[PDB]
Amino acid sequence: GRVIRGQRKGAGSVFKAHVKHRKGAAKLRAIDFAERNGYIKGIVKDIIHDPGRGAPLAKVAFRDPYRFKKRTELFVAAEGIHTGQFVYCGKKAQLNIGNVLPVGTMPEGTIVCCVEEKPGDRGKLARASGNYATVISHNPETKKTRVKLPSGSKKVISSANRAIVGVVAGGGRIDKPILKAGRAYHKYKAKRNCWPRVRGVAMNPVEHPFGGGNHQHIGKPSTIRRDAPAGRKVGLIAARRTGRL
RNA sequence: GCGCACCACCGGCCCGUCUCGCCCGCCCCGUCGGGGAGGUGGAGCGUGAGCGCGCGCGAUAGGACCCGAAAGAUGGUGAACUAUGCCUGGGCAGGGCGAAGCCAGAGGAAACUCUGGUGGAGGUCCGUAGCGGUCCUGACGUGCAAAUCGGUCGUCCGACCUGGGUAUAGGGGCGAAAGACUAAUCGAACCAUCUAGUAGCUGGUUCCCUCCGAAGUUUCCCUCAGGAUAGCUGGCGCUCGUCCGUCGCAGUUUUAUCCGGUAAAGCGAAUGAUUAGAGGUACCUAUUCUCAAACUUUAAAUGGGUAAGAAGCCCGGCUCGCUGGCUUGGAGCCGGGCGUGGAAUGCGAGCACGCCUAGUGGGCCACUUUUGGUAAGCAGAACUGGCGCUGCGGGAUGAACCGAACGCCGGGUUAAGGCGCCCGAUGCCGACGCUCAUCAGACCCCAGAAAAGGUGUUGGUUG
RNA sequence: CUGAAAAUGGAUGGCGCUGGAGCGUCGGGCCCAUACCCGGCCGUCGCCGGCGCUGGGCUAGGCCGCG
RNA sequence: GGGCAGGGCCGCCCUGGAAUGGGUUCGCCCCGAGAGAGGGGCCCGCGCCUUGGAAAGCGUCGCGGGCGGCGUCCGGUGAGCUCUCGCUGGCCCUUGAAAAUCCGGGGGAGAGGGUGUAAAUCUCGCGCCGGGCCGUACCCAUAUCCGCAGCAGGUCUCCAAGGUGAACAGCCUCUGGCAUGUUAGAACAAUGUAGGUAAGGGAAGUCGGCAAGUCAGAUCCGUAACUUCGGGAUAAGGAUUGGCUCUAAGGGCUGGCAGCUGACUUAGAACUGGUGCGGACCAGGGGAAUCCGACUGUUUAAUUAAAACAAAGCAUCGCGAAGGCCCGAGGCGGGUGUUGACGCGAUGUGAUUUCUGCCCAGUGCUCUGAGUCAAAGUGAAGAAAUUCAAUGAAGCGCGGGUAAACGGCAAGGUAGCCAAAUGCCUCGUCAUCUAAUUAGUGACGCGCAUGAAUGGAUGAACGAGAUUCCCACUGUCCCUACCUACUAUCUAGCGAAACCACAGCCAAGGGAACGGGCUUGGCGGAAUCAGCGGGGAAAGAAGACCCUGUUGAGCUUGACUCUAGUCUGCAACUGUGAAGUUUCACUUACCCGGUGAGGCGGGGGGCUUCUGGACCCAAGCGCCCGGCGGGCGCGACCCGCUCCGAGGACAGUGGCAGGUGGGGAGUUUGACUGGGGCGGUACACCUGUCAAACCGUAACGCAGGUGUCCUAAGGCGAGCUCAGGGAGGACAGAAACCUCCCGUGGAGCAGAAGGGCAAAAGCUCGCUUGAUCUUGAUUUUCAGUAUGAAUACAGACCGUGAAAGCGGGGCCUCACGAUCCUUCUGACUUUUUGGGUUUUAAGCAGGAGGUGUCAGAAAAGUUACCACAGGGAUAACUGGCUUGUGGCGGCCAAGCGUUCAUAGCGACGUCGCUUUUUGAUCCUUCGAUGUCGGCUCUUCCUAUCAUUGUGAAGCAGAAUUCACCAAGCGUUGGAUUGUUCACCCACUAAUAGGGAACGUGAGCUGGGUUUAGACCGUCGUGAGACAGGUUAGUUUUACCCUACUGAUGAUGUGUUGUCGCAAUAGUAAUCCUGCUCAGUACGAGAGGAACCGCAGGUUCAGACAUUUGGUGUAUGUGCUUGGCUGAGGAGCCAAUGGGGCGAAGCU
Ligand SMILES: [Mg+2]
Ligand SMILES: [Mg+2]
Ligand SMILES: [Mg+2]
Ligand SMILES: [Mg+2]
Ligand SMILES: [Mg+2]
Ligand SMILES: [Mg+2]
Ligand SMILES: [Mg+2]
Ligand SMILES: [Mg+2]
Ligand SMILES: [Mg+2]
Ligand SMILES: [Mg+2]
Ligand SMILES: [Mg+2]
Ligand SMILES: [Mg+2]
Ligand SMILES: [Mg+2]
Ligand SMILES: [Mg+2]
Ligand SMILES: [Mg+2]
Ligand SMILES: [Mg+2]
Ligand SMILES: [Mg+2]
Ligand SMILES: [Mg+2]
Ligand SMILES: [Mg+2]
Ligand SMILES: [Mg+2]
Ligand SMILES: [Mg+2]
Ligand SMILES: [Mg+2]
Ligand SMILES: [Mg+2]
Ligand SMILES: [Mg+2]
Ligand SMILES: [Mg+2]
Ligand SMILES: [Mg+2]
Ligand SMILES: [Mg+2]
Ligand SMILES: [Mg+2]
Ligand SMILES: [Mg+2]
Ligand SMILES: [Mg+2]
Ligand SMILES: [Mg+2]
Ligand SMILES: [Mg+2]
Ligand SMILES: [Mg+2]
Ligand SMILES: [Mg+2]
Ligand SMILES: [Mg+2]
Ligand SMILES: [Mg+2]
Ligand SMILES: [Mg+2]
Ligand SMILES: [Mg+2]
Ligand SMILES: [Mg+2]
Ligand SMILES: [Mg+2]
Ligand SMILES: [Mg+2]
Ligand SMILES: [Mg+2]
Ligand SMILES: [Mg+2]
Ligand SMILES: [Mg+2]
Ligand SMILES: [Mg+2]
Ligand SMILES: [Mg+2]
Ligand SMILES: [Mg+2]
Ligand SMILES: [Mg+2]
Ligand SMILES: [Mg+2]
Ligand SMILES: [Mg+2]
Ligand SMILES: [Mg+2]
Ligand SMILES: [Mg+2]
Ligand SMILES: [Mg+2]
Ligand SMILES: [Mg+2]
Ligand SMILES: [Mg+2]
Ligand SMILES: [Mg+2]
Ligand SMILES: [Mg+2]
Ligand SMILES: [Mg+2]
Ligand SMILES: [Mg+2]
Ligand SMILES: [Mg+2]
Ligand SMILES: [Mg+2]
Ligand SMILES: [Mg+2]
Ligand SMILES: [Mg+2]
Ligand SMILES: [Mg+2]
Ligand SMILES: [Mg+2]
Ligand SMILES: [Mg+2]
Ligand SMILES: [Mg+2]
Ligand SMILES: [Mg+2]
Ligand SMILES: [Mg+2]
Ligand SMILES: [Mg+2]
Ligand SMILES: [Mg+2]
Ligand SMILES: [Mg+2]
Ligand SMILES: [Mg+2]
Ligand SMILES: [Mg+2]
Repeated sequence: GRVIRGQRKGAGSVFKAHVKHRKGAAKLRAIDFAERNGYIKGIVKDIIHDPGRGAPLAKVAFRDPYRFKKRTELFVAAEGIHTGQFVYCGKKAQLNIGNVLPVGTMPEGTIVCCVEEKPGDRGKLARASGNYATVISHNPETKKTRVKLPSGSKKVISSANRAIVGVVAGGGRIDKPILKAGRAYHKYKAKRNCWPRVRGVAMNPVEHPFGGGNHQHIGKPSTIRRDAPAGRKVGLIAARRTGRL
């Protein structure tokens, strides 16, 4: 049989991301001497909408600590910030919404976003609209902080991972029911070519493991193993359990 | 009498192997090497016949008599059609209902309600362009057109329509998913090559004449549309014979002697089935009715085997390690003597009916016999003939029936079948009867009749 | 003769036949098959075939004879 | 270019200060963060004027590339139409490009001259010079492009007049364009294609209201059930509509009410007419329900627009980046990812509302720590190869969880729902719907085989979806007719194609079982025209259906054998150190992240949180060099080995090993067979029979057996005699044991059967291992090969008996297996390759391990998405043989008929016929005979329902029954169903039965069936299947030959014409009612005829148009809409403008 739809996405021909009108990569500043030994004053110049993501992006401007240059960054806009606000980045910056602080220099239970997964990755965790990470506890011996991710998992990261205090703006976006199919079309028309999802039971056996039969049954158990080959790994991949929770 | 070649048979020898064994040899005396006797395995020996060349045929492997697949593989070319994403442009009358927001006037004790207007929302409605393509299953249907035309119809601010520029390439692409679409090609494109792919399967296979002439059956086969094998065929011969005579031969009789368990018969005989009384005391005896394919005491017809001499008979001896009371057997061998060849008839035989060998291995039909089946122009056997391979006369006609089989002709005579005319032959003064039919009847196979009836007519029988 | 009814118009073969061209029993005569008899020609096959002993003859791989 | 209108600054300026808040728009909006007002400023000014500039251009009048005259003017309006510039708002889980290029500002390093200039000057204003290369024609589409073409197809745009009207609708005209689309003339037949009308009835047509028609615009009214409150809705149902003549209402400007001036509409009224008025054009039929899908959207280009897909919603699953998912031959590869759980990826269900039950056994997924377990490694034995042992990963196994996982209902179908798109029986039962209903709806539910995200139930709105009814409408129909246009037709010119063995009149017979040719008959007359669709089993295509092939392909799995990927283990890359094979540490390989690798580590010295500003290119000091300039240091600490961090000898890499692996690859999926499959094994064997007296002899013939059993049930000897019966004998009996007698085997002999068998072959007993070691020959199946199983010897060694003898398995006939490979035994001058020794390996010989498809491949499906080679060797459709079955008819006479066998019947039996049932068969056809029904239409049969003429009765009349001559004539209209077949409603003289390739598809219709789409049920793990249901699904060609229908003509008697004859062929009328006979005959009554006669009708036939109706393009005459001809008048155009009436003709 021919390859399944799930296999053609890794080729990257028509399933690539629509990144034409995107305003840039949202990431923190480069970790320098100003943020490891003090703070640097920024200024929010504009809060823009990035096509593809439901969270706004802030165009924060900084001064280059070594050249007469205006460094403009693109952060994930925390909810509550506005244009004209002075945000600060570093370990000696105060605990305010929008400031970029290490996760080790903050009290427990601090709500932060855009958390660096590794020290200096310029922010990876909790960057979607309406999400945040909570600093659970610290460990001054190993210099490791334990953070609670939006998925409920508690990850032990380094205490030097910077993060933006607050919650990512654009929260409550999923609380609105998309009423039309056209609204869902425009939602993914900027993301990628994946919205109209034909059921595997509606296809033919050549195109999908679940296709075929005089009826549209699945036939085989929908719970597939983890080590299934590409082309058979459909349905519920490595499902620990099934049924209504 | 010497006997060629050849053949039957019996010795003999070589190698393997087996059984039983008592001798022998030596410088390299040993777990040494040799030989005997009797069976047996071998593509042996037994005073070579091969080799080279050419011709022909046969079975093969090669494109392999020619043409033909659905496929498979390697490499490559296509997104000018179309499917989808992206980029950059273009385009989308006139009307209907009329959402939030707003204004005003009212009602009310208050909360709050009501009315008018305004506003112009929406995968809204009618609908043009556009894009689609419902129904007529209309037109056309060797068309205008390898998908079009007309009316009608869907939608027409949206998941809308479209050009251009780009992206994805064949077991891949893409797919709001029809196995759709990917250049009139898609349940795996196109191009060239591998490739003259293979085919137990269809089709075809080119001059004349002479002579001979089949098989659809046996066994085996992942066989049953096919092969292998045996049979049937042809060719090539060869060994002899070829007046009587003698060898030899036979789809035949005769004589002699065996074999069988079918028809018929039997069950008052066995086994099995079965009817009715009778006698003696439900049985028991003697009877009685009806039967067998997997019953039988009996038992044919047809049919099968053998024999009908010289490879014999007769007389006299020899060999043996087998046999043994004893030449006692048995078999072999030797010498001599004896054709009236030791049934009829016909006939040339032999070489494992030699050597090579094509075709065939779908059969079919009839008398009789016979199985399944209500039956069948049904299915399945035995035997013989026939058709197929075969024309001819006759049955009007027709692969099989009847007669008879075939070079080219003349005369004659017939077969089966015919002789009113078609149509050769009764254009006999044929014989004897039978029969009237308002559906008469008119002859193998054979191509429509039954049970039951008639005071039609003609015979006969018993009263 | 009754019993005896199928669909295009039709099949002793047809015409037709009733002192028979019907049925049964027979007689004489007659008709013709590539069958049988005799004869011619052609070929094949078989002759323990014939001829080297010449008007003709014997290209013997020829000629001739017989069935 | 300049100037000025005009427009915009709710985005600017100054004054000032607001509530009695004001300003203001179509809408909004605006203001103490400052309104209103006044006065300014800026941007855009494509407008006007003007330089250009009228000299040119144009119109017109002249005159001779030109000369001239004159004119080119003054105005006024707008929801007008396009274009453009602004203002302002709405919508997005949609935020709707980059770069070249150009400009402004911040900063002030520097530059410039020392008293008139210098630096400098943004086209400031002018002057001077240069601007290369390529493309440029024309078509741009009913003839310049593509589709083989001058092809009714296709192919991206730009500009857009008047009238009507809401309109870029339709219709008419102007500018512009064209010649009717690759020909013309004549005629006006059939049949067509397109358009239209039709009286009376109104779906009776048909599978089905298919097609057609009705409705339609606007205005004023009136608008239910239901609902998600949005809708339904143009619901439905009504009225009005012309022309003309008026009235009233809705503005602006100027002057302070007056004057002037509109241009677009509404409302009311009068008059008027052949009641006609959205007059043409344009332009929804409606309602009551069921089924499915929520909707909009999308889909098989070229047969399926759907109930399919999608969809929002719902739910589940994976994953925190060293990741999930996926690509990839390969890398520090690539996609999602410019991403980060409100994310991405994988599925299921399918809006809302309402619920979503039970089962974790099976399969699958997932989660745990106590038998199996590879390579490597360790240990042991051995000369070594080798062998053995221990250890022993993942995975499996064990255990838990999981069903909005597959599924089922280990659990036994809960809530619901239903004879449903799902119910076999079935046309279920009941009610309703109709005169009549296999349909529809509402109910009933042990439901063949409903059922809950394999989703159950409901449901407004919506639908080119399926279905039922009603209203309205209509030529769908009763029942056809007429008119118009283009064809056909004829002529001029032009001019193909399919097809074709030869060809073309039939009946019957036979035949390859449906001839055109042969046979026997009928008979047959040139050359042709227009038609026609009976025939040529017509053409079109080496049947796609069925089967075969040791031919494939698509797809699927619990098929065979592999594989990418993935998991896991070992050593290598792989270093350092500590502690008890593990853990904590080290960095240095390796790995990841960040950055323009910008401040690291160790010492010394001593700094930014109020604001949408600004921030660099050292001030200062110290030192030094030049003739007013320049340089250096400090300012800004020193030193240093990895840029800084996160990992780290683990990830990872390469190489082996195990697991997993339809993701993928290759292949396979026996044969026989009254088609095939299913079943069976008739596939290797045995007995009886078939089998026809040797042997042999077939079928999916008949009745059975076999894949064993036996240390004796083998071998030998000896003794003994069985089954059963009679008579007896304590318990003891119909059967216990003892005795006698009879007992041809009637018992037994392992088994199926047959044969054989009595001091045997049976039974019992005691000695045994001839069931041993060998060679060859022979028999049977046979090819006379093998195997299997047998026969008779011989040579050994034994058993047994006193011995003769008997015995190398079973009393005989069945009870079994090649090569290769493995294993065992035995033997020897056997090999182990230059010799020797010992291991090992090989060989010889004999057994065993097994191929049951049994002379011996290694083997699951599915295909309707299918393909090829073929096959009438072989199925489904006709015909042919057969007639079991079906239908029909005799014979015999038990009996029925109150009595009486035969008026009418006919049991038990029995004989036939028919080919309108079905079956059987497989002869014809698979290089194709279109296949069900209906419609249409003709002819035929009689086994007569009715009519005609009769006979019979359990015939009084009437009605009816039976039978005869008899097929001339007729056998109907409807509901339901695709249906033939049934059933019912009526009508009728009767509503008889059949054939003709189950007549009739180049006649039709596609309803059924019968491709591909899709749903449901059952079934299968699955792909799929289902003669179960349901929905949508291309019906091609005649001009050829005959046949038939008509039309010319041909025929020979001289030509020609009129008037006739006539063979032969066709043939046609039919049934009924009323009245009278007649309330008569007959009968007790009730009832109730018949002949003649009479008046009409039904069906059919041939005509015909006086009349009535219909058509009507005499385009005849009126009316009228839109437009046009300046108006009237007269007319035209709108593919027949529409409508009224209408001659002739046809009907
Ligand atoms: Mg599908
Ligand atoms: Mg499936
Ligand atoms: Mg299932
Ligand atoms: Mg292959
Ligand atoms: Mg509507
Ligand atoms: Mg349209
Ligand atoms: Mg169309
Ligand atoms: Mg059509
Ligand atoms: Mg046509
Ligand atoms: Mg519509
Ligand atoms: Mg494009
Ligand atoms: Mg390739
Ligand atoms: Mg399909
Ligand atoms: Mg001959
Ligand atoms: Mg034969
Ligand atoms: Mg053949
Ligand atoms: Mg042969
Ligand atoms: Mg052969
Ligand atoms: Mg054959
Ligand atoms: Mg037969
Ligand atoms: Mg047969
Ligand atoms: Mg033959
Ligand atoms: Mg012969
Ligand atoms: Mg005959
Ligand atoms: Mg003669
Ligand atoms: Mg004759
Ligand atoms: Mg009688
Ligand atoms: Mg008769
Ligand atoms: Mg002669
Ligand atoms: Mg400056
Ligand atoms: Mg210049
Ligand atoms: Mg041009
Ligand atoms: Mg043209
Ligand atoms: Mg024209
Ligand atoms: Mg009418
Ligand atoms: Mg009807
Ligand atoms: Mg219609
Ligand atoms: Mg309604
Ligand atoms: Mg319902
Ligand atoms: Mg829909
Ligand atoms: Mg289509
Ligand atoms: Mg699910
Ligand atoms: Mg489980
Ligand atoms: Mg229930
Ligand atoms: Mg109805
Ligand atoms: Mg119902
Ligand atoms: Mg459930
Ligand atoms: Mg629709
Ligand atoms: Mg013919
Ligand atoms: Mg045909
Ligand atoms: Mg074929
Ligand atoms: Mg085969
Ligand atoms: Mg395929
Ligand atoms: Mg496969
Ligand atoms: Mg295959
Ligand atoms: Mg088979
Ligand atoms: Mg016999
Ligand atoms: Mg012996
Ligand atoms: Mg056949
Ligand atoms: Mg019968
Ligand atoms: Mg009877
Ligand atoms: Mg009759
Ligand atoms: Mg009808
Ligand atoms: Mg038919
Ligand atoms: Mg026909
Ligand atoms: Mg047709
Ligand atoms: Mg038909
Ligand atoms: Mg249909
Ligand atoms: Mg279908
Ligand atoms: Mg009376
Ligand atoms: Mg007018
Ligand atoms: Mg027009
Ligand atoms: Mg018109
Ligand atoms: Mg009229």
